[PDB]
Amino acid sequence: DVSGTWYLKAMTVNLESVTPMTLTTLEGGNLEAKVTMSGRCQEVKAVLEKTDEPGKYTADGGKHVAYIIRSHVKDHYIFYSEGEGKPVRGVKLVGRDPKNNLEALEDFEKAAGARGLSTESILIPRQS
Ligand SMILES: [Cl-]
Ligand SMILES: [Cl-]
Ligand SMILES: [Zn+2]
Ligand SMILES: [Zn+2]
Ligand SMILES: [Zn+2]
Repeated sequence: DVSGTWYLKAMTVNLESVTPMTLTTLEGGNLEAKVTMSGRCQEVKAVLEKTDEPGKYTADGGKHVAYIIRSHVKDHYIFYSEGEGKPVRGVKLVGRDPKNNLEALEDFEKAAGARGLSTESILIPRQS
């Protein structure tokens, strides 16, 4: 399932790069996404609303759409999101291990090229 704590391994190219993110399934199929982030150290939570289409969720009042895409590598997923002052979109590779082993990058690369993002720069976190 997609619930768990997910650590960012690679992203196409701040705020967007906060890691890890924890996803909890809510009654009805929606998900809560939560991270910890001028001031105090604080948890920040948001609901991803399930749609009628498998793997597709919406957020921020419908202005954000997130797709959860399977990886061939166990305990990894790819997240593809489209959002908005200008329109923005990007692909993230995530996994359950805190250590970044960069062993699922082929699928990240393929997901990006399938969506017209094959020339964007990639950001690789080393630490949370
Ligand atoms: Cl990994
Ligand atoms: Cl990886
Ligand atoms: Zn759709
Ligand atoms: Zn990995
Ligand atoms: Zn693959």
